[PDB]
Amino acid sequence: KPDEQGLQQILQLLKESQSPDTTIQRTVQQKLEQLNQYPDFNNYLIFVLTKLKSEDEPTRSLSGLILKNNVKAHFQNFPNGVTDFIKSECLNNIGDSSPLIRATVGILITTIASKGELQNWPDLLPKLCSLLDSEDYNTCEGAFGALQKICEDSAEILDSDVLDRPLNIMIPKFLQFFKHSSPKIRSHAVACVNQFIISRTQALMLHIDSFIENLFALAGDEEPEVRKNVCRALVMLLEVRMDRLLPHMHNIVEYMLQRTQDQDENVALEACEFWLTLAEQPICKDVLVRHLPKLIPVLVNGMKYSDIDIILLKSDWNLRKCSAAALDVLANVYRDELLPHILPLLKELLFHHEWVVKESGILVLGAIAEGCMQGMIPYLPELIPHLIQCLSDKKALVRSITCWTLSRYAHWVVSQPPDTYLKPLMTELLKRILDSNKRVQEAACSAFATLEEEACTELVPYLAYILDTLVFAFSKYQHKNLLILYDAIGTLADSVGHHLNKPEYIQMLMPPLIQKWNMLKDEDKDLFPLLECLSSVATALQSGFLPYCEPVYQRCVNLVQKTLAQAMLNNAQPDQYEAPDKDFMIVALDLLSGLAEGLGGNIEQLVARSNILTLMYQCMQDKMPEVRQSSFALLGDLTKACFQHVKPCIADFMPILGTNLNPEFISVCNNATWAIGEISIQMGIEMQPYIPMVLHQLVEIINRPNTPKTLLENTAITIGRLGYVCPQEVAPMLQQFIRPWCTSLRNIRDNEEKDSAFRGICTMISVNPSGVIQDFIFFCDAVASWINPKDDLRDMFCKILHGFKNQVGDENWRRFSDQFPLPLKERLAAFYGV
Amino acid sequence: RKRSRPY
Repeated sequence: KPDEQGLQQILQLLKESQSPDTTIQRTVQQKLEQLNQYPDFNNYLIFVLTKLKSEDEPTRSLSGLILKNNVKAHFQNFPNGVTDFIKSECLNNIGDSSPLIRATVGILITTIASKGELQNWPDLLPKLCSLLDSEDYNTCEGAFGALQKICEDSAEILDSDVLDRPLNIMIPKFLQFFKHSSPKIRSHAVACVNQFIISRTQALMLHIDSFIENLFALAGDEEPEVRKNVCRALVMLLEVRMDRLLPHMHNIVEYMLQRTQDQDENVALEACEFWLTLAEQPICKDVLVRHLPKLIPVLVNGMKYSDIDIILLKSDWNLRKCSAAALDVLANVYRDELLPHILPLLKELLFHHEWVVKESGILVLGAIAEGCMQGMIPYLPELIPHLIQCLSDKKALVRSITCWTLSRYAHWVVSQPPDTYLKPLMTELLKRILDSNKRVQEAACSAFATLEEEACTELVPYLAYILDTLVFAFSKYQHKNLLILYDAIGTLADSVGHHLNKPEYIQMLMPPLIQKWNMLKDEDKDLFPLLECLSSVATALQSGFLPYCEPVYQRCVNLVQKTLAQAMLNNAQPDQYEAPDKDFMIVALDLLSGLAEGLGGNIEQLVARSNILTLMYQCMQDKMPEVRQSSFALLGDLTKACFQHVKPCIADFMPILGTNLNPEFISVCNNATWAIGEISIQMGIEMQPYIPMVLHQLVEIINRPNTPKTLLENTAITIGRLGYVCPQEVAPMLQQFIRPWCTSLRNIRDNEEKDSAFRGICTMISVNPSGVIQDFIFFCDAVASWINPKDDLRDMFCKILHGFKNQVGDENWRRFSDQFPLPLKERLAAFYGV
Repeated sequence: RKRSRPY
């Protein structure tokens, strides 16, 4: 209806929008974004597209596409008459003779359904399914092309009851068109039907057999698009209806082997996704047996690079990537049983003079490692030094994936004595950490970190060279590589422990780290691995970290507080206040815990002048249990380091621990139970009020069956410590816990924790011996677990044992000790005077 | 951890 004048100036505007020079283009678009705010404009756009057939097809289409963008944004304020007019024009004129016009109309229909929503245009689905039978191929083709994108956008919408589920006609209506003469039609049909498989929508599950039959009929179509979509369909079926597909499986996999070799990359990629998805299934192991000899070479050949990847480098998902993942899974499934089909390719690939072939070989060697390790062992004496040598190859990609492969054989490398394989590997690998190509830097540093997790103490002779190359890496690593260098340094620190605590190493390492720390910002993204790095470094250096702990402490306090403020704003009103990643706060808390434990009372000048106790109190009831775990650990370490700052808040903390003393959160409950013990020892007799609110819970916990060893040990130790500082309150309870207490602590080292716990059990025996007299054999067993007790604790054991011997009498003690095992009897006898 | 394996 809108027509005549103004249309000349709109045609002028379109001509201007098609300007050759950018200057007019990027000065005309302002006029367009001023005109969108007048909804009548859209009538002229759809009119130019649909009806002004005297103007050229590009201009008409461009009008349509401008109208597309006007729907992509601020479609909210479109008038109902305008929307109905565009709906009507597009949906009537779907099969225009020009394919460009046809596709413009298709994307208009798509966008008008994608923005907005389907139930605001509900006649669309029936109306264009009725056009689907049309005798004009173009109208049928365009209707299907729109349908496909509607399905791709809105699968879980049509599955839901929000539109009375029109799928129930669409699915069979589609299924009829698998038969159709045109390959494009068949492609659209199966592409529509594919979207609903994983949703396992009922409308398709109830025709699964018709669907599978039409797939088998299409299997022989030498059109690539059809085979692509059929591969996607068969991939999805492996996940959902494995049961219905199983009887046919051998034919399927023969087809899919011929399809993975197919001369098109996309077809091949889907056919390989097939193998990846199948190898995950539990039935697989017996399925592929008669095809593995034909499958494995196809995957190996796929693991070569394409020439296109060669030229690009010197994608996120490739045929190579998928083939290698499939081979890794097949390795983990068949273990050693895979080797006879793959080793003969290896001993050819690995020595080839075409470097890409050699590369595919090293990659295959790495990919099978996890599953095939045991059967690979007798060849590693040849392979590992060859891989070392390949770290010298002129082509960088070889060096990179060789680093990774060696990393995946680290466990065997460290089992052999250091001079054989480990020292050569480490020398060459440190050398290539300083390689000139960033790919090699990344791969070498990652492989080296992976190695350092397993070399452990064996690294200490090399620390000088290690730290030299590492601290030098700070100057060359620009972006991504620097983060992995933090990972490597943290792994080195965790791997060697206190053997790093020497001032020359500190002088090498701390200046660049503290530089990066000071110049990194609260809102930055690099400092997460650096926090983990410094947690490792400080936990290893302990007291040697003292000159550097100021900025990290204040920064971490800031992180915890900022996280808590963001979380508050989020819990009050989410729309403007997105929640923070509490991982930052968790690593900050763990790092402060390590600082306290490693530096001791030297942390007082930082605990005093900071709100760390307020923030910690703010953490201990956070609904994420890892936060609570970290916070209780930090509570205990502050208790140990400088309790004078903590003593005023004990009345606030102790009830919270009384609430969270709960073993269904094992990891949390451990640290909480332990903090109670450290706190009781620092408080002393002042603990009398807080004993009953925790004692019943501890007694329940230690008697819990099938409970992990660490929690049980810490529970017993804390019970003993509370009994040490408050014996009257705990003493009536020994009847109920002495048996598992000794069953646990008989296994633990003679550290100060055990000393505190046994001082506690002795102090409690001095108030109530009966609760031990009930079970005294287990106390004898536990005391026998002591190798080197303190002299006064040894006197206390003597006084208990003799006092109970004189209570029971000589002949009764004889019978009571007759069935001790010999080490028990004899240690107890010699060490305490029988 | 998510160390840069090649697949």
